[PDB]
Order: sequence, then C-alpha cells, then structure tokens
Amino acid sequence: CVFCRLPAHDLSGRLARLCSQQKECGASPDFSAFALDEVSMNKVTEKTHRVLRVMEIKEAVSSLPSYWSWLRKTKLPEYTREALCPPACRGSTTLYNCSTCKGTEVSCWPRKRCF
Ligand SMILES: *[C@@H]1O[C@H](CO[C@@H]2O[C@@H](C)[C@@H](O)[C@@H](O)[C@@H]2O)[C@@H](O[C@@H]2O[C@H](CO)[C@@H](O[C@@H]3O[C@H](CO)[C@@H](O)[C@H](O)[C@@H]3O)[C@H](O)[C@H]2NC(C)=O)[C@H](O)[C@H]1NC(C)=O
Repeated sequence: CVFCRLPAHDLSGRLARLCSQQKECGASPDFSAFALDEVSMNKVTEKTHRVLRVMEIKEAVSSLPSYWSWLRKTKLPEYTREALCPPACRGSTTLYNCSTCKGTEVSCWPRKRCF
C-alpha cells in the first residue's frame, strides 16, 4: 500500500540502496488483498518512510520482513476499518487498490460492524 502515494519519498530506491549495503532483501511484498482510502494510504506511506529512515541511519534491514508482516496482519486491517467507519466515512469513500493504485467508490460500513 506504500507505493501509490507520496512518490517523492522514493521508498523503492531507498530500499534498493539500503540493500546495496549483509543478508538478502525481499522488496516488495504483495499487498493486492488491500485497498485503502486516501488518508490511510498517506498515513501508511509516511509511517513506512519513517521506519525506513531509522533503518537507513543504522544500515540495518533485518527487521524489514517483520514490518511487512505486521502491515499485512495487523496494521492494514486497522486502516481498512478506519476508512469505512465514522468519523472518517460518510455515505461512501474511494478505496485505492494497494497493488494497482486504482480507485473504487464503496459505501461506508454500518455502525453495527464498526462498533
Ligand atoms: C486489486 O486489483 C487486483 C488486480 O486485478 C484486477 O482485476 C480487475 C479488477 C481489473 O479491473 C484490473 O484492474 C486488475 O487486473 C485484484 O486481483 C485479482 O483478483 C481477482 C480476484 O477477485 C483475480 O481474478 C480472478 O479471476 C479468475 C477466476 O475467475 C482467476 O484469475 C482467479 O480465480 C481470480 O478469481 C485475479 O487473478 C487477481 N489478479 C491478481 C493479479 O492478483 C485484487 O483483488 C484487488 N484488490 C482489492 C483489495 O480490490
């Protein structure tokens, strides 16, 4: 979900450059199961920018697979609920596919499922 917005962070090139400096590298994982609203896509990209900066300063990639797994299993599900529930969602929202970056307008969830 981190390759669709804020391209000036150059996450792809930064991952490649950190990996030119050692244990194997995995970029990038498949997030095709997810689709996020604009706000959540910015948030997860900014968070990944900050995480990658910490790794760059100390030249350490060993925790990257765990970060991707945490996104897949824990954080991206949280952002998905944020995007579809109040107070963020009213009526409908556009979710952007994490693999293709293409958007689809969908309805918000009912308060029953949200809370
Ligand atoms: C994000 O988008 C990917 C890309 O697939 C898209 O498919 C159409 C919606 C097009 O409009 C394109 O924009 C794009 O290529 C979605 O991945 C795809 O998921 C479908 C599962 O729904 C897979 O389609 C299949 O159809 C036949 C079965 O009839 C077989 O290929 C499979 O059994 C499967 O059902 C398709 O293979 C898959 N594509 C890839 C490359 O994974 C993805 O679902 C979507 N994610 C979200 C969250 O919306």
